[PDB]
Amino acid sequence: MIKLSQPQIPEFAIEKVADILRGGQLVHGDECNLFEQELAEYLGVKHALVVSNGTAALHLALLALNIGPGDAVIVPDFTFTATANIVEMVGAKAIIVDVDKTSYNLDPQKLQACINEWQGPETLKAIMPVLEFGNPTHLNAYRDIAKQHGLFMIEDAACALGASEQGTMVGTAAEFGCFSFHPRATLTTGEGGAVVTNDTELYNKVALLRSHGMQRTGVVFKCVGLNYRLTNFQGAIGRAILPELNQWIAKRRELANQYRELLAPLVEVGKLTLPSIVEGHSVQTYMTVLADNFERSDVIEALRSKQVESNLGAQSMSSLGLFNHKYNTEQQYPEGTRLYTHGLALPLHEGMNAEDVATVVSALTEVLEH
Amino acid sequence: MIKLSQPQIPEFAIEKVADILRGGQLVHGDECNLFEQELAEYLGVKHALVVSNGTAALHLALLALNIGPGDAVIVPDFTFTATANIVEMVGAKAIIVDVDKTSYNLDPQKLQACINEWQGPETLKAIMPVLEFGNPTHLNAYRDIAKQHGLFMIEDAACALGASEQGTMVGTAAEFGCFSFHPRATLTTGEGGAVVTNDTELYNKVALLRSHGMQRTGVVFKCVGLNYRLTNFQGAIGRAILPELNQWIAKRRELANQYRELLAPLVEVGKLTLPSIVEGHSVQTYMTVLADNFERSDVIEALRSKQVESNLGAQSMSSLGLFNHKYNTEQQYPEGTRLYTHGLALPLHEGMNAEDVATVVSALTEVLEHA
Ligand SMILES: CC(=O)N[C@@H]1[C@@H](NC(C)=O)[C@@H](OP(=O)(O)OP(=O)(O)OC[C@H]2O[C@@H](n3ccc(=O)[nH]c3=O)[C@H](O)[C@@H]2O)OC[C@@H]1OCc1c(COP(=O)(O)O)cnc(C)c1O
Ligand SMILES: CC(=O)N[C@@H]1[C@@H](NC(C)=O)[C@@H](OP(=O)(O)OP(=O)(O)OC[C@H]2O[C@@H](n3ccc(=O)[nH]c3=O)[C@H](O)[C@@H]2O)OC[C@@H]1OCc1c(COP(=O)(O)O)cnc(C)c1O
Repeated sequence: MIKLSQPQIPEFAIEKVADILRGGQLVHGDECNLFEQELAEYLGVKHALVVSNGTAALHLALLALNIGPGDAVIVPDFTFTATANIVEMVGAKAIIVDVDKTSYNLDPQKLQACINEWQGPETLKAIMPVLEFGNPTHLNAYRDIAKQHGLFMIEDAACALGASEQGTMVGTAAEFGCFSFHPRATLTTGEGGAVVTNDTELYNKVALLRSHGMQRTGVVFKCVGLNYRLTNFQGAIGRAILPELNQWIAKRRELANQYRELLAPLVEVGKLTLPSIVEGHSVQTYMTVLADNFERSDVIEALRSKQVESNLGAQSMSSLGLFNHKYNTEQQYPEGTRLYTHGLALPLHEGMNAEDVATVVSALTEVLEH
Repeated sequence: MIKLSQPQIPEFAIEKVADILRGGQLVHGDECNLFEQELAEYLGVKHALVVSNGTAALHLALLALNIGPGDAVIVPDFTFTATANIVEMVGAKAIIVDVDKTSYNLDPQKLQACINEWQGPETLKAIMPVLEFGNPTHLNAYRDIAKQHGLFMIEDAACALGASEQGTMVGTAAEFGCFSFHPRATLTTGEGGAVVTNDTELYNKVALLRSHGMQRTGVVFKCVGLNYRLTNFQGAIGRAILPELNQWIAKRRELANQYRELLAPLVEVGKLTLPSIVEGHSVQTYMTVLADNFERSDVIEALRSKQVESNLGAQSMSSLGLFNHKYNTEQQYPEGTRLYTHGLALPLHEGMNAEDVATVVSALTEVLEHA
């Protein structure tokens, strides 16, 4: 099977994990602390904190910003369900705004309209744009819009570590950036994530919330908190991969260019559309959109039988019945709905070569012919 | 240093972790599924779910029971701060009740009185007894009290996997049992935990909440949820240790009796009191209480200089200034406060032998002579 991902953890990292298990510290230790330092340096951001997973990162960002009951946060229609779920979990309401069809990211015009029209009853406190599939498109616009309207911005950069727009590293534009180290995420720790910020007060708050409100001095419990700590052995894995991330992103960009060339016939005859792999895109996922006449579920099944793993890219929040703020049924979300219904992620990861891309395109061509 | 714990992960499990990293599934997979089945069998409970940590287990239990804003949960005064924190995190109020001097567990008579006096304004929905340091004392009474008063019971069994009272395994008495696999917890996965229950509807709810509301026609998102999944390689570690747990607990109980014997001279002259290591205690921590005349922080430091790791056992919730419900401001908590201020955990783990216990007792005797 040509898979959506197939992370290769360096053997020296496996050996380090074994050493840690055999005779090292298991909870967050030197490996996690060094990983944080190295992540911060990589991003050019003041602070990083590693955490249990990318959902945990978003959760902690919301909590550190005192977003909760009585509040609202804008999310894109097209994203993984965690983005909207985690807003609701802290007691806030997820306010859905459509994405644009080119980038698959929160549409800045529709975002402006939502903010402009907002009059409560909840207090609109934040935007949570997703840099979907590694696409940084609109990063700086989101920052500008948040600043214009006095909103916090939490980047859901789950799939976008290493991406950048116009000199701004994704995750670093405003209050918080949140990353995932799920096995689809290029840098993986099995489960894992990170919260980054340039604001030391926010860093200190997240550090408390991550581990029971504990401040080292002996230990003082400063506030109520959670446990979202990453193990030291997970940290070891991640920091072993980080020095390779740029090379892996470069490889993914080359593979994407191969897809762009090989898929042009299918585009020209109208059977699908391509993602727009802009400068700074980290190519975490390569999602096409099939023409309406194809049943996407049947295409996935047929590709599986031809040893190609494919899937939808992400969900349409408005389609799920979970985010029932009044705003969310005042208009339709045609772009996110199209991407949810017709989107098709094709394998693209650093373990593939150009021949593997040709294999996938051959299989897809065959399936869409018959 | 003789340490509070020193987990020995079997080499075969390290090899399995390596195999998983090299060529296996990293997210919750067959190892986690088998671990759940084996945990449930070990406990004689219908269902188990492994999760990121013991705090996550408590969190999910609260959420699955719809405990949140407007509600209240009773917690013991003496516990790790997570117990009371996680109640507050879901929007409920932690209502503190003192512990027993002897067992260090929630005092059933003081529990009864708190429930009797409760008249709001919040809705009192649950008790969250802690089986502290692996002590099962009062497990069945907590169940009986919860049933008598129409309350849910969530066992904070973070430190008590393998403990039992009167034939009931800790974690299995009522709605939920919550365990930790932190490195002090005998069975460790570095970080990890488990939620257990006999109620299939509660099981299904927690499984949804643990992974984004996902139900596997294809995936449906049934409800809003979190990510508290344990990795497949953490699951592999935990299920490798579980078959050893009873033997490790038996070893710990042997060591506890060595402490009891050797510490007797200090007890006799009033320098400290001992824990009561009852039948069914899993001996996750061995916590003494120093006499008031000792500065515990100084004892800890002196012991460290003599290659003995020691610490307080747990915190006093009423002492922290975090749990400010009216009830907690009016009630007094002398027992939990004493255990917080004067408790001293001494190393006790399955990697120690009798010689090591003697070493610790020698060092403590020396320190308390020169204090
Ligand atoms: C774009 C993408 O990668 N989405 C993933 C999402 N998948 C779908 C179909 O929705 C969903 O993945 P999942 O459905 O669980 O798995 P999958 O998409 O079917 O991937 C399976 C494939 O991935 C590979 N894989 C697998 C395991 C593993 O251990 N070895 C491995 O190789 C292998 O090829 C598998 O067949 O969640 C992860 C990813 O999303 C998480 C996420 C989050 C939350 O972050 P975390 O809490 O850290 O997860 C926030 N915010 C955004 C915008 C997010 O995208
Ligand atoms: C009794 C006990 O073991 N308490 C731990 C608690 N410690 C203190 C002093 O409060 C506290 O530990 P900590 O203060 O961080 O560390 P420590 O007590 O000083 O232990 C350090 C020693 O432990 C050993 N250790 C360490 C790492 C590690 O990787 N290798 C290792 O060997 C080693 O000897 C270290 O020096 O948290 C864990 C434990 O409590 C968690 C817990 C929870 C929450 O569960 P989780 O979310 O899974 O944690 C709920 N509910 C209850 C009733 C709980 O007790």
